[PDB]
Amino acid sequence: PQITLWKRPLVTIRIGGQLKEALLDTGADDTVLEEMNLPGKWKPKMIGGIGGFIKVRQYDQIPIEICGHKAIGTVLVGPTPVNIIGRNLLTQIGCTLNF
Amino acid sequence: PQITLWKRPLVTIRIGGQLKEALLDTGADDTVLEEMNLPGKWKPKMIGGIGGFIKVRQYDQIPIEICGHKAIGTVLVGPTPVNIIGRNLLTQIGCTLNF
Ligand SMILES: Cc1c(O)cccc1C(=O)N[C@@H](CSc1ccccc1)[C@H](O)CN1C[C@H]2CCCC[C@H]2C[C@H]1C(=O)NC(C)(C)C
Repeated sequence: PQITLWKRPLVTIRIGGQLKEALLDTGADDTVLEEMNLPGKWKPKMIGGIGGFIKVRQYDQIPIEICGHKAIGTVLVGPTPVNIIGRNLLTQIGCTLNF
Repeated sequence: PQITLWKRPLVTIRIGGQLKEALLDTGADDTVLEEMNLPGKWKPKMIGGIGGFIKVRQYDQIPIEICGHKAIGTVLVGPTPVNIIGRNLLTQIGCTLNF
């Protein structure tokens, strides 16, 4: 599909077969999800945005479907107010910016 | 153009007759530029991101040419690691997400 930017580009994602609303974010290098108790090993990480750094848990090779398109890769979990789909997964679904 | 996301979507902007690199950021509502002088009145504002809130200066009605496309709108100036072109100006240049 084509998504305009009049509003926040929010789409449904599926992770663990669970559905969430998430922001398609070309300005994020990484995918960052709201606190969730995901199974498996993880590694501590820090990521910086506007305002400073937050601590996140890095989970690798996690399947996640974005607007019906399958993806698998690294997902960071931490205290974000919004689920963020970053470039690592946006490339996997063939997402582009066009003007 | 069509821009893929294997690298950060950085483009050259021209603002106040000066060239800068800025990030095309669909996850940002607002446009936020690194410390710089812009003419005209500004007002103090606060904006929030992943790491928390920052203080910015809000300049309204500011011409910016983004990768050859003209916008005139609100530009926030403050402590950011990267120049960010947000949805307020991405919409003006006809930018969409596509997959
Ligand atoms: C989440 C993330 C990563 O995993 C890796 C790199 C950057 C980011 C990141 O937070 N990037 C942001 C741009 S600000 C930015 C800061 C530093 C470097 C590059 C960009 C997001 O694209 C936009 N970001 C998306 C989103 C992040 C969660 C909080 C709510 C919004 C806040 C919004 C944002 O910050 N908007 C402003 C108007 C304040 C600019």
